[PDB]
Amino acid sequence: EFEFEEITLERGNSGLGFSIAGGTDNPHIGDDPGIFITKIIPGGAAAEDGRLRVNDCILRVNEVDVSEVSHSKAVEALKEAGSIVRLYVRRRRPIL
Amino acid sequence: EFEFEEITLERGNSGLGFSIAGGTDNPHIGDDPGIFITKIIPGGAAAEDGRLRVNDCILRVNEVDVSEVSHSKAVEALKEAGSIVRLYVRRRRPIL
Amino acid sequence: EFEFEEITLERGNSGLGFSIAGGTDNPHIGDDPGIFITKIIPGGAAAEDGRLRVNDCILRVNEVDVSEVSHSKAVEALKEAGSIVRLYVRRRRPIL
Ligand SMILES: [Cl-]
Ligand SMILES: [Cl-]
Ligand SMILES: [Cl-]
Repeated sequence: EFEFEEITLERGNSGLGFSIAGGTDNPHIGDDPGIFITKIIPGGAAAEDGRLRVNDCILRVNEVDVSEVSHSKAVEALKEAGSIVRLYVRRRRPIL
Repeated sequence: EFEFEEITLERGNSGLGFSIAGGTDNPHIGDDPGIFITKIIPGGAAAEDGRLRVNDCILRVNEVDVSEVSHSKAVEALKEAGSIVRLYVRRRRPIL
Repeated sequence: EFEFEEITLERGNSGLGFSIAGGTDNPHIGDDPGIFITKIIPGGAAAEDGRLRVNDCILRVNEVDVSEVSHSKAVEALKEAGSIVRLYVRRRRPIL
């Protein structure tokens, strides 16, 4: 049902360049408290790397488990991750 | 408020090539248990045909009514539909 | 966390050309009753203007506060706005 991927980004000055929604305090989809990518910004690290996709659920940020955290905590994890940011993500597998 | 469309796809080896979310067991939007297209994969049948759109709600798969089913049942309907897959879909009409 | 923007569209004959979802009667995201842009139609005023983005939350339509209204009321506000339609919108700021 899902595919998983490790994606490490080099933040640089352009920034990670994606928007997120979700968290235990405000689920973005049903009761799923996941941190979801809602938008990817042209020129940002995510866009240049090419692997991250809209709707991807971020499960881990470097060593921080963000599978079940508040939106605030997800933001803090992303902010403190530094210049080298390892994302472990989950996405829906397409119907074939 | 809505537009409806019949779209029949020829699966071939590329596959239908779209992701879905939703169902009675896990509504993708509010209490709407609809089966929604969340992504369309380049090279797939859906993309090549061109008619199916992200956010389209699949109401019927061949002769199977998927208006109110579990996600599992929607998947099973799509899997068993064979090579010729008739989708009856609903989408929001745009504000003009 | 958010960015705000004023966007005024000239409706013309092409129409505003965007789809919306949400409202107090049927929240599109969690308990957020916001009116959200779900799609932007090529050739429409929104697309030609270029500023409006999918996921943008419409807070105001000319002088009508649509921050907390039914979907029906949001539609009525957009319909009665005439040819010159001032939208005040909110969107998520991206992670940098
Ligand atoms: Cl967004
Ligand atoms: Cl998806
Ligand atoms: Cl839509």
